[PDB]
Amino acid sequence: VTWEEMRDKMRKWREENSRNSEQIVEVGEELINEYASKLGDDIWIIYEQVMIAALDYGRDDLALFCLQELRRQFPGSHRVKRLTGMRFEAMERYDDAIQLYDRILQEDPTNTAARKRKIAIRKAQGKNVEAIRELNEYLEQFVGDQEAWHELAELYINEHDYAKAAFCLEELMMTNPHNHLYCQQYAEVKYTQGGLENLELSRKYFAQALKLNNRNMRALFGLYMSASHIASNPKASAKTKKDNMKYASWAASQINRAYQFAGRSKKETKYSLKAVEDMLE
Amino acid sequence: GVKLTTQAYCKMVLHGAKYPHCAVNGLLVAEKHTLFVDCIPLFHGTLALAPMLEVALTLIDSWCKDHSYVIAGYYQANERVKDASPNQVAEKVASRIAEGFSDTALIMVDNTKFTMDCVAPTIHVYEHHENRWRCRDPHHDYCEDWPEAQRISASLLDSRSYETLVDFDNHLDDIRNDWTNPEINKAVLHLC
Amino acid sequence: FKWAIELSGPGGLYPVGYLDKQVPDT
Repeated sequence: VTWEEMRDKMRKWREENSRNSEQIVEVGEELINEYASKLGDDIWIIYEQVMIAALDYGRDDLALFCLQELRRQFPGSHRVKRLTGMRFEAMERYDDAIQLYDRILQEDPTNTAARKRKIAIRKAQGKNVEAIRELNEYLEQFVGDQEAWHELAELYINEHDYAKAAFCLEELMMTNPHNHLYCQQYAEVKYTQGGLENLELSRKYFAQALKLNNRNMRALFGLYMSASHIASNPKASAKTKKDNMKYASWAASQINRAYQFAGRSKKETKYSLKAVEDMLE
Repeated sequence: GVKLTTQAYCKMVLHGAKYPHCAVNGLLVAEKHTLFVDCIPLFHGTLALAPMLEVALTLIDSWCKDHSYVIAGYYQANERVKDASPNQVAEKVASRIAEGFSDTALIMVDNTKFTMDCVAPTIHVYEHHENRWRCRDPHHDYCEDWPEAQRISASLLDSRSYETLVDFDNHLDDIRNDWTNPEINKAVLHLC
Repeated sequence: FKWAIELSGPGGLYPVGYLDKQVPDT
């Protein structure tokens, strides 16, 4: 347990956007208290996460410390300005945060952080419709922002306009063909959206996600259940009926195999057997 | 007439603490004034997706009927602090689960009252009558042993047991994580 | 299926790139 090890752990926990605020805030506090001078400016990015975790963790005592250090180091910085905006939003102080973001925008119009923070404020206030409208307007100038695209898709899913969410996930897959998570989420959204005309797309995209990653057993039994629903639908044609029955049988075989592997990996009561007891039904 | 065990409340607090930033949901199973003997969590964050909910409910029904329980309640904790009313997902899920047994009623973890010790009962129980869902009396007693629930929730949260808690979503990530989470059950037994 | 819950229903400017009408142009 050396400061390099926790530094690498924090770097990994930053590269993939985790939100285990307690662990990251504890590690960051240890780093900035014990090994603050053991390494150079690489802690400064840490000083971002550490405060955000604090706002997530509720421990506001060190949020002021980190903010004051960053401000005294970086006067008139748009990143630190957004960070102050988040500090203000931590206590639902929305008017001052909005004014600060407007000042940032009038100082620099190409900044994208201020728009995202202001729409985060709007969605925190519960005005979902105006938040969706603001995101739609913001994308009209910044088509291609994958993060905002996925956030808009998630908001549409929450508000249950599954057509727009499916469209946004389609264009997200356009952006990133090789991410199986997007394919799985789009298959789920399409399955939830409607019937056979969308069930076919859902099962095709579930198969695509399985091809892109064999371990996504979530999408595995998602494909299984989509095929089963297609089978149970009277409108399915005879050739479609036998095709989806074959797909369901293959998926069931894969599910029994996967749960047998789950069995050999652990050592306990055979709940996985109970699990395939469900498949036999 | 909705009654849930103290372990159900501690599981509620555990799942709320595991993913504080994401809205969560799940089911509560009971044997055939109904007493919710046990509970089970499922997913977090995005909750409007159907396929996971369907596969979940099917697995809950299989596991419960294999071991004589039946699913009899639905819980959902929303993301927003100032939000305490059910959404479409919660309403439809509660209506569908209530189709089997009329005694099934919805419960929602009011995150506004979520504290370290859980001074006041966070859960609010909603009943379906006249084809409408409406809350019960807040002044009613909800847990079977309120001081016991308070102390066990405080001990579990202070023991950092929420990180070890596993819901259905982690089972989906990897089956090696036990979705039946008997670990919190043995911790409850040891604490009691 | 005893758990076939439907989550669709009410659909509420329009998101950029969206076009509701199913056009057969090819």
